[PDB]
Parts: sequence; C-alpha cells; structure tokens
Amino acid sequence: NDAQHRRIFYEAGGAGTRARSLWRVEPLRISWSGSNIRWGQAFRLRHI
Amino acid sequence: FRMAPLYNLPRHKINNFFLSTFQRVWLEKVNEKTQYDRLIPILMKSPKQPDPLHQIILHFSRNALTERSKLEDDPLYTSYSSMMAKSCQSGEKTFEEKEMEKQKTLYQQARLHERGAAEMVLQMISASKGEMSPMVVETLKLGIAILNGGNAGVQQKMLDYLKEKKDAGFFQSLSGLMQSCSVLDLNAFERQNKAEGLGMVTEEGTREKVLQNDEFTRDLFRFLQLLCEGHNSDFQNFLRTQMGNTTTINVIISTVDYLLRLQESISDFYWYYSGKDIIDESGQHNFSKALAVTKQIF
Amino acid sequence: LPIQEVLQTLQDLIAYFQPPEEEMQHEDKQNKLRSLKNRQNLFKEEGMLALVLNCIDRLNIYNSVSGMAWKEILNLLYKLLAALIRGNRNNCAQFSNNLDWLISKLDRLESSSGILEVLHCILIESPEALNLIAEGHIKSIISLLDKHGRNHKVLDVLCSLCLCNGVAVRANQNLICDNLLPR
Amino acid sequence: AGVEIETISPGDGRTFPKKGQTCVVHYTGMLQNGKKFDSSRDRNKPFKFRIGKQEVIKGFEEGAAQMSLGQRAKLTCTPDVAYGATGHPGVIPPNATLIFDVELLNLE
Amino acid sequence: AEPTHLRVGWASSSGYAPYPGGGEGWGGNGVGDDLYSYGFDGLHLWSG
Amino acid sequence: RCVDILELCEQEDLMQFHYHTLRLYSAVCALGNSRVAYALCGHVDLSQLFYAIDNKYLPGLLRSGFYDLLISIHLANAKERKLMMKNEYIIPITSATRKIRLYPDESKRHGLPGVGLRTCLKPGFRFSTPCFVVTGEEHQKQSPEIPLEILKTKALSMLTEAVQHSGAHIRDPVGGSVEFQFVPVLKLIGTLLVMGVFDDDDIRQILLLIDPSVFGEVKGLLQTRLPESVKLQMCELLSYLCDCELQHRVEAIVAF
Amino acid sequence: LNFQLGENCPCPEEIREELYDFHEDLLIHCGVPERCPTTLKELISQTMIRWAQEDQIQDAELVRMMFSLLQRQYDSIGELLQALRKTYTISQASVSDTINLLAALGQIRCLLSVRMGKEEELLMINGLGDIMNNKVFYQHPNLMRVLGMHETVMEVMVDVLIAFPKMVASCCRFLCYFCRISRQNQKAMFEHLSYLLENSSVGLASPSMRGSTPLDVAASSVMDNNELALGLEEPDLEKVVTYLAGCGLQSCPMLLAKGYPDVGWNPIEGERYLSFLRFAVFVNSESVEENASVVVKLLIRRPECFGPALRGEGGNGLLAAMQGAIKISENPALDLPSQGEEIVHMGNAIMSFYSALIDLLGRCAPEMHLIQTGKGEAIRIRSILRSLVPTEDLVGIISIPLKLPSLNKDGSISEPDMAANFCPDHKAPMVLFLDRVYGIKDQTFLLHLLEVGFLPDLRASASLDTVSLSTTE
Ligand SMILES: Nc1ncnc2c1ncn2[C@@H]1O[C@H](COP(=O)(O)OP(=O)(O)OP(=O)(O)O)[C@@H](O)[C@H]1O
Ligand SMILES: [Cl-]
Repeated sequence: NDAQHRRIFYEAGGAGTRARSLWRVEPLRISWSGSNIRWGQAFRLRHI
Repeated sequence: FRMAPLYNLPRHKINNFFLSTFQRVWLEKVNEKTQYDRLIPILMKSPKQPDPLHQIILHFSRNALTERSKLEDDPLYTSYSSMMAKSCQSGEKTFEEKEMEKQKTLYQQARLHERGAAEMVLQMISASKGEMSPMVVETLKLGIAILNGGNAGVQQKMLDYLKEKKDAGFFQSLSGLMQSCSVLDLNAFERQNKAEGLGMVTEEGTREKVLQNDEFTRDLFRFLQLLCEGHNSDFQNFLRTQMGNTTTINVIISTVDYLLRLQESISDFYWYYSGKDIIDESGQHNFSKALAVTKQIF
Repeated sequence: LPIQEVLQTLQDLIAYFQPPEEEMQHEDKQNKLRSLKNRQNLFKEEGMLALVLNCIDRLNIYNSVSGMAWKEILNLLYKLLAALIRGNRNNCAQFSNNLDWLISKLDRLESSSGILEVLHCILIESPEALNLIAEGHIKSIISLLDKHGRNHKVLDVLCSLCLCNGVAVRANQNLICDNLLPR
Repeated sequence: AGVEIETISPGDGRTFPKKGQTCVVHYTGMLQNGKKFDSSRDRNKPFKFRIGKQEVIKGFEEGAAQMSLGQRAKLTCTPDVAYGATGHPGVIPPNATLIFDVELLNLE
Repeated sequence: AEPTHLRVGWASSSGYAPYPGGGEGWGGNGVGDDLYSYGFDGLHLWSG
Repeated sequence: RCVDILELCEQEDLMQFHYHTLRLYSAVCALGNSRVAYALCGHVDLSQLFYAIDNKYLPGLLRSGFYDLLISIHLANAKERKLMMKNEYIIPITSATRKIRLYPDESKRHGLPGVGLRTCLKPGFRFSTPCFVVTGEEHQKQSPEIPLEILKTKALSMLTEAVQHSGAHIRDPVGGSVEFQFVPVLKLIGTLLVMGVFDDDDIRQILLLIDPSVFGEVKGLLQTRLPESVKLQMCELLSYLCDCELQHRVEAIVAF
Repeated sequence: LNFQLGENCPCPEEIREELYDFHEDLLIHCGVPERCPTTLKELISQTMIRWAQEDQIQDAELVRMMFSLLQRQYDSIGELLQALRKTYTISQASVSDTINLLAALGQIRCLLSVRMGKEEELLMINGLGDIMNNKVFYQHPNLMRVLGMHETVMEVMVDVLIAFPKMVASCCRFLCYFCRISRQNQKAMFEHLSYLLENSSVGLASPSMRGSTPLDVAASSVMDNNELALGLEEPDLEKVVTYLAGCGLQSCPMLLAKGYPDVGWNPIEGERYLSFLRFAVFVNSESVEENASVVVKLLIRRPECFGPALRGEGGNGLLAAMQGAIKISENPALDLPSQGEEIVHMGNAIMSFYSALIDLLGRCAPEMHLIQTGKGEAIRIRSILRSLVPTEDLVGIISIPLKLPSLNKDGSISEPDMAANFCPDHKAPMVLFLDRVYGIKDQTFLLHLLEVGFLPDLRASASLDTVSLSTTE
C-alpha cells in the first residue's frame, strides 16, 4: 500500500535477519540458468 | 586499652564471636577434605537401563540443549561437575609405575566419557553464550579432567560432535570467553597500594582485582591445548577454519591477541618497577600470576 | 475472491505452523521448535498478523450485512492466528494490544472457541497481557461462561488470569471472586 | 425494626439479654433464595457478641435482643440492617435479605 | 449440625416415591416435598 | 435439583467442570489472598472439606481438588510464611538454649529427626474464624481458622490406613490409583509438618510409616514400589527431615 | 580458640579438651568418618540410588530432586557452614522486638510474589516504616545484614522500577538509613552501586523527594568511607557524567510540563549529579586524588557538564551567569511558572548549580604536598582548574551584595525569602575554589579581596546582631 516500499536503503541493524532483505539473482537465460555467475554477466535482482 | 575484657560483655555478643571463630577456624579446614568423597564410586557402582550417573548426565545435556538466552545459575550442575572432575583427578618413577598411572587415569576418564560427558561439556560451553559463571568454570575443569593426558577417544568424540552437529555456538562462546579474559592492570594495583599505605588492610577481592580470573584463563587455554594434544591434526585444523559451519572463528589468532594484550600489561608492570630498587610482595605475586598465564598461553 | 484457493492456503498454512509431536526425540524436537519460531518471527515481521486481523474484520463485516464456506474460512483464520502466535512470546506481546478486539469478538457464538484458544495462548505466553486485563474483560469472559454453558476452558482462562507464572495478580483474583462467586 | 422474628422453639420468656452481656448463640444464616452462606454449627463453635457494642450487624443484634434465653427463632434481616448496597464480596450479593436460624444458647 | 427432619402427614401412592439420596431442591425429601404428599412439622404446612 | 457427589464417578463432563471449579477456587485465594479465602469459606466449609478428604469413593480428580482447596484456604499461607523464614537461625540466649545437646544420651546414637526442643525464634501465625455476621475487617486475621487438632489426627489416621492397604495386588486403590491415594495425603502431611503442627509422637508415627527399621526404638513407603508423584512427595518429606537435622546441629553448636 | 598456636595460645589444655571432644562428636554426627541403614543419611542415599537403579526416571523434576537430595547427603559440613553464616544469637530482652521485626520482614518477603498495586504498595510502605522504627534495626545492624533486609528491598525496588514513586521513595529512605547505620551495611550496599547509578535519573526533578531517590542511596553507599571511595570504577563515574551532560543540554520535561520557562538546560538534576560526584571525590576533609583526576578528565571531555556559562564558545563567564541568575530571581516573570509545594525557582536553581560545580572543582584541586612533590598530574589538574575559572570571576561573585532581613518601622521583621535569592551558601564554594586553587599568596590581592569581598559581609553580619534579627535564618 505505502509507496515507500519501492525505495531501496542500506538499512543496518536487525535487517540482516528479516525477509525484506532477500534478493534472487536471475540470469538472462533459461537453459543452464542454475549455473555459475561470471563477472560482468547480466542478471536481474528480484525482491522475494 | 585493656578496658573491655571478655568477662565484661553479654554472653550473646561473645557467642556471636565464638560462632564466627568456629566457622572460620575449625570447620572450614574440615570442609575441604571430606566432600562428595564416597559418592562417585556408588554412582558408578553396579547394582540397557542407564546408570544413575548416566541419568544425571543426560539430564544436564537436555538442560544444555534447550534454547534460552542466558545460562541461568544451576547449583546442581556445579556440584556434580565438580564431583566428576575430582573423580578423574585422582591423587623419577619406574616405567611400570608410570604406565599403571596412565592406565588408571584412562579408566577413570572412561567411566565418564562413556556416559556422555564430552558432549555435555561441549553443550554447556556452547550454552554459556560467552558469559563467565560458575557453570562455565566447572565445565572447563571437567573437560580438562576428561581430556588430561591427551585422551584420543574423548578428542574423537568431541570432534565428531562438533562436526556432525555443525555447532557454531561452541566457537562463538569460546571467542567471547577469550575476549573476556582479564590481564594485569596498574590502576587497581596503585589503588591497592594507596589503601595499604593509608593503613587499610586489602581484602582478597581487592588483591584479585589486579589480575582477575587467572585460574579461569589458565583453565580455558589448558582446555584448548588439550584439544590439540598429541598432535591431533583434525582438531588442530578445525580450531582455525571450521569447514561446514555457517560462521568460522579462528582460535589461533584469538590466542595471539590475548597474548599481545597480556604482553602489553606485563611491559607496563615492568616499566612501573624499573625505577624502583626491589619488588615488594604484591608485585611479585602479580608478576608470578601473569607469568603463569603467559606460560599457559605459550 | 476464489474461495477454494483461500481454503487450501489456510489449511496449508495451518499445517505449516505445526508444532512437533511430543513423542519426538529431544534434539529433533528442539530443532523443529527453533525452525518453527524462526518462521513465526519471519511472518510476524512482514505484517502477517495485521493481515490476518484485517481479514477477520472484513469477514465479520461481510457476515454482519456460501455461509458454511465463510464460517469455515473464519474458523481457519482463527486457527491460523493461534498457530502464528502459539508459543512465541514476541508475537503474543504484539497481540496484547488487541485484547479489546479479542474480547469484543468473544461474544459471538461462532467465534468463541477460536477466540478462547487465541486468548489462552496470549495469557500463557505474554506476561504483560495479564496487566491489560480490566474488569470489563473479566465480566465478558464470565458472561461467556453464563451464555455458552458450563465449559471448563473458560475456567482455565480465569485461572490463568489469577496467577501469572508464580506471581499473583490481586486485581484479577478480587474481580473473579466478586463477579463469579456471589451469584 | 427491620428484623422479623418467627419463633421456632420457645425459651423461658423471662431472661432477655442486657447491656454488657455476652450472647452465646448458635446460628445458621442463608440468603433469601435458600443458599446457605454461614453456619456456626458446622464449625462446632458458638458465636459470642456483646450487646451495645455494635459488633454484629444491626438486624442480628436486635433479633438476639428480642430473643430470650434458650430460644430458637428465625430472624429476617433486610438489606437496610444487613449490609445493603455493599455486601460481603464473594459471599453476600448487594441488596440481599438474610435469614438466620438463631438459637440463644447462653447469656454469659 | 443441620436441623433434624420430622414431618407427619398423608401421602398418595399415585406418585409419592422418595428415593434415598439426592432429589429435588437440596435433597432430603420427605413428607411434603412433592405434590403427592401433605405434611406437617409443627410450624408449617408442606406441599410441593 | 441435586444429585450425590459420588454420581460424578460416571459423569465426566460435570466432573471436569467441578474439578476446574476447585482449581479456580484454589487460584483466586492463592499467595495469601486472605479476603478471598474468607469468601470461599462461605462456599466450601470445614464439614464439607473433612467429608471430602475422608471419603473413599470420590473420584481422584475431585479428591485432589478438595485436598488442594483445603490446603489453599486454610494452610498454604502459614506454610509459605514458614518457608520464607527458614534459612536464618535467630536464637535467644537463655537456659533453654543451653539445655540443647547434640545427642539424646551417652550411647551416642542418632535421635529421630524433627524430635526435640527447638530454640530458634519462629514467629507465630494468626488465624480467625470465618464469621459473616461480624461487621468490619478487624475480625479477619490472615487465613481462616481450622481446628488443627482434628485435622492432624485425621491426617495421621488416613496415612496409616493408606499404608496398610498398599499392596500391589489391591484392585480398588482409593481415588482410582496409587497416585490419587497417596499424593493428596502426603501433600497434607508435608504441609502440616512444615507448619510445625505435629508433636514428637506424631513425628515418631510418621517416621515409622516411612521406614520402621531405621527409626525404630509394614515394609515402609520407601521400600514400596511407588509412582513418581509419590516419589516427589517422599523426597520433599526427606528434605524437611534433613532441614530438621541441620537446625538441631546449629542449636547444639550454639549451646556448646 | 586457635589451639594450633601451642604456648602462644593462652587457653589451658583442660578447657581445650572440651572443644576437641565437641568437634569430634559434631564431625561424627555430620556423617564424616551393604549394611542396613542406621541413620537418615544412609537411608536417603540408599533410597535415591535404588530408585535410580530400579527404573529410568521419566520426570525431570523428580530427577533433580533425587540427585539434589543425594548430593546434599554428602555435603553435611558445607551446609552446616552455610547455616552458621546465617545464625545470630540475641539476648532475651530483645525477643519481643525481634519477633515483631521478623513478622514485618516476613510480610514484606511474602509480597515479592504478588503483582504490585495500591494496596500492596501501602502494605510495603507500612512494613518498611515499622522495620525502620524498630529498635533492633539500628541496635543490631549485623542482624539486618544476616536477615538480608537490603537484598529484599533491592528486589522490591528493581520490581518497581515508574507508576509507584512512593514505593521507590520508601525503599530509598530505608536503604539510606541502612547505610548510615554501620560501615558494614555501607560496604554491603556498595555492591549495588552500578545498578543504582543506572537508574540514578529517578525522582531528581521533584524537590521534596531529596534523600528518597536511587542517586541518594548511591551517595550513601560512598560517603566518608575512604576504602569504598577508592574503589569507584571509571564507568560508574562516567554514567553520572553522562547524565550531567544530558542535563546540560535539554530542559527539564517535568518543569516544562508544570509551566516553567524554557531556559534551555536543566539546572536542577545537574546539581544532584554534582553533589554525588562531590561525595565521590572529597572524603573526610581530604580529596581523593584518583577520583579527582578521573572526574576532571570526564568533565573536560564534555564541556556541557559545566553549563552554558562555562562553554568555550558563547560563554559569558561564571560571574555573568550568577548576575543573570540574580536578575531572573528579581523578576517573577522569568522564574516562577505561569499563572495558568516547595516551588522551584529558576534563579536559585541556576545559582545552586554553579555553586555545586565550583565546589566540586575546588575539591578536585590537588593537595599542596602533592604539588610540592613534583607530580605532573597535580600540576596539570590545577592548571586546568585555573584555566576554567579566573580569579576575577571568583572575586566578583564573592562581592555580590546579599539581601538580608531588615527591621520594619512598624516593629515587624521583613525576612527576604531564602529559597529564591542569592544566599551566602553560594559564596562559600568560591572562597574554597579561590583558596585550594589560586592560593592567596600576595598581600595586595588579599587586601583587595578583604576590601571588596569580605568586609561588607562582616559589616552585614554585625548589623544583623540586633535582638530581633539575630535569630533569623
Ligand atoms: N530471463 C530472461 N530474460 C531475458 N532474456 C532471456 C531470458 N531467458 C532467456 N532469454 C533470451 O534467451 C536467449 C538466451 O537464453 P538461452 O539461449 O539459454 O535460451 P533458450 O534455451 O534458447 O530458450 P528461450 O529462447 O526460451 O530463452 C537470449 O535471446 C535471451 O534474450
Ligand atoms: Cl523467488
């Protein structure tokens, strides 16, 4: 509801255990997408 | 000033003085010799079904495994852990004599580590969370008692428990305990000297303020030594990088850090006494305690 | 709203917050308890308790102005709330602010049992909740005894109100004695 | 008065309690609905009170004053002369009439 | 510690059947504790 | 309408409700709420409590509830006050203080624990009879009064008869189980012991019921196969006896 | 009683035989050295071990009870010692008083398992009052320490700590009296100093509660006891310095709620912390050098502990601050709360704060012998103190005229209020500070000080020597 949830912060203290700080690294590929990520590889960060 | 002889006071005040003296002189010496002396053999003595000692150890393990935030005081654990430690701590030579002493020590230790005391020691050190208390002291003494001489079986049991369980609380508590260890401080020593000079008699706690909890420090580092005793490569490596755990604690570096802190305190003490001609009794006492701790760390 | 999806989700969530069986070994039981408490904390932090309360309020508003399905949905919501806060001191302390809401919903016949379960969980776990219990709430519980029949879980709740983990609350004891006994 | 006395077993009809006397009486008090709330015969201990000191509720004292030695009678204490708006919490509800089966054992 | 019970009167075989133990009211049902018996205890007339 | 209480032997719903009612009674008057205890004496009185504790056909849960209710209303507060002031020994100095001896004779054989003269200072407890005709709270004084001479004799008699029917082959234990037969009586005995009601002969009888050979001048509870609840009660009694021995030693030291 | 001293011990051997025999008999009684048991210890040990061997105990509480009892069977001497440590023999004359004391103490102890309320608060207040009024409380302080009175009251206070200020006040008064009684009680209460200082900010604002706050208990713990004062740790003083610094920035919330003007700092609690630090430093007419150094270092690290006047940037000086305070006092609009018991006056509060601060600093100044011995720390501290307050400010403050009562023509005495005016109590610390620091060593300086400062005060005191004005406060 609140639009402020769209914002990204470097909040510290008690936020390393919450679930709002979990990100998923999704490569730009369907086959072998569960393989190792290389430096400079393009991906997407999804908020869980 | 011979104006208040004992025959000029009411019997109740003199009786209070008599009770204080009786506790302080006659009974205190007796208490040390006889305590739990005839109990441990009967607990180990025989009549699938666990022994009474096995049952008390399992009770302590279950209490240790339960999740909490602070290790609440437990006099029963303290008394029984002290009793077990004194059980193991039984007390040039012929080769046969030394070999028989070794065998007797191994048998006494196996009376306890075959009933789950190694795991109990590890769990109680994990459960302390890093706060010193009588339970931690008794736990370290019991671990030293069942590890003395470098007991390979107990080391294998402890390493298997720590690896299978992925117990990262044990090493967090070890790191906290090491960081809480006390070193020589000159401020308390100067305050003690000032109080002595003014005339006040320094109490035992005041004396212990200068180098505080040195017995616990030596017990902690003796335990850590006995984990690697006999060149146990598995435990020598595991104490550096705990592979498989969520978080790793380096115990070599922690010991080195405490060594540096103690070295700095000792150098400060030496700078204090460099100007003076001779070292008084208190200075020698504190130097001896610091040297004992340093020898254990080395 | 898809009723079947809501029903399946509520059943799966209630099975998700399921305490370990008492027969389990001590180490496994403790691991299960720790994981369950972690999941309860994760759900509470994301405002799932507030969402459950809002869903309950909306269902009650809808019923005030598919009856069996919605009754089942409301019962499952109460069970899910109890499963979320059961055995978790922080969740119960958070829910202590809604004692008036809970007691006000005690009256209705359908909601009385789930409300009693939730309230007993709160009283057992939250030690400060007993400090927020006033005379009106005690009278509401006693009136529940009077209007729903002789159910001994209400008496369990009253006993919980009287003694708070070894500390006696004189106000609760006096209120219960004065309002339940003389009649 | 606010107390209605109904005789059960007569006394001597001559010896009545006086000032500065202890009235050893065995009683059994119940609510107007038939719910017993007190009885000195269960405890095996007769109740003693002194007239004129206002130790007991007004209706009880007046009824015992009217009663004679060795007399068993029923006293109906209305809420005016027995608590009233505030009764014994947890025992006697507010505005409750009380009925006592009072026997005047002794006047000593 | 409870008053002795003693009532005398008439009763009807149609429905006057008191069993020992607990019954109507506070138990201790005698002659005059139902509508089939008509009793007298020296002070009151009992029926129902 | 009213039924017999013993008819609750087969009505589990009413039995559960009344058992929890007794629990609620014990709870409201908990931790020295003497006013609510006086109020409860207007609901369950001494005659009912004595009948309930003595009755043998009562269901075990109701039996336990009645024992607990008696202890709460009449006995719990005194025991708690005695337990608060138990780790300190304030001894006046008089001839009675000097008379205490470590041993009862020249043979130097241990006496019975808990038997003898006590020189430590222990404040007394005040009881008042629960009368609802008296106006004012001045009459009320701490917990309601109980005879304490009928009660302790009845407790000793009940314990004796329970022990004499403690065979493993018996098929109708009082209350439905050995737990429901022994735990209530043992709780009452421990409460009366800590309150210091039993005299030397009562303590001698209790000790003979515990172990006749050790405390001599049946087999005994300790040598009998008991559930763990009865074991907890026995452990508590033994703890009290150890406390009595320690107090005796302290008083002997002070006299010497 | 020391029988190992041989001829050194003056006890005849005939008497020593009795003690040896009693000790042997006692150790035999305590059990200290397959058979059927013959005593309680053997019975208990055999029963516990047989129960443990017969079946595996499935109840945790039963396991704990069994093994506690079994272990206690082999600790007779330890329990006997712990019992003797709490034994106390009294005289037959005090039996009634001690019975009353024990009854009150038991009533208080039994309320530690009850939720605090109005009735419970009254019960505990009355119980503490009865205990304090008891003769045995201050005739047998050792008895009070044996009974653990202070531990019980500390438990009550910890529970309360704030919707029950009266309970806290009663506990604090009791503990202050407890400390005042004997030095042993003072050393016993010294153990709670860290907790007492952690809650030192309770009840300071209310003026009528002086001596009934945790800070007052902490001060009573360390007061004219050199041994305990030397034992103060640096963080303990650091807490009080932090509270004082906070008082030096934010206005008093209670004063603002009551309507007092927002002067911008709290000159009322800061005085309290300064008084505690004064007790910490100055012991028995002789400053403690270690605590003096620590306090000065802590204060200098945080200049706001000196208040707005002594801050480096924008500071107007101590004399300017005192004159501003007097101006505030003369104007009712600037000190008293708005129109819309012991009313707090802002001007006198500011004056008292500065007087307490200067008193503390002057008591922190090094002793003369330490300076003459060549210690660098003493010279450093004296130099810091001199840099903080110049002699011009001290001499100006001492020169501020007072408002003393005057005899009216009608025959009635007009006595100015001593709670909202500059008073001689605010000049005494300056004379101290001007003396321990900035020692009077020049004849011209002494004569100037006597001409401007002291002579008008002497004249005023002489003038107030009439029959009517001589007795005024
Ligand atoms: N998540 C994705 N986001 C963007 N492009 C994607 C994604 N997944 C696959 N692609 C597209 O697929 C190609 C790279 O993936 P890859 O070659 O492994 O896929 P694929 O096996 O051929 O299947 P598909 O064509 O369905 O993606 C590029 O065209 C990339 O644009
Ligand atoms: Cl995802």
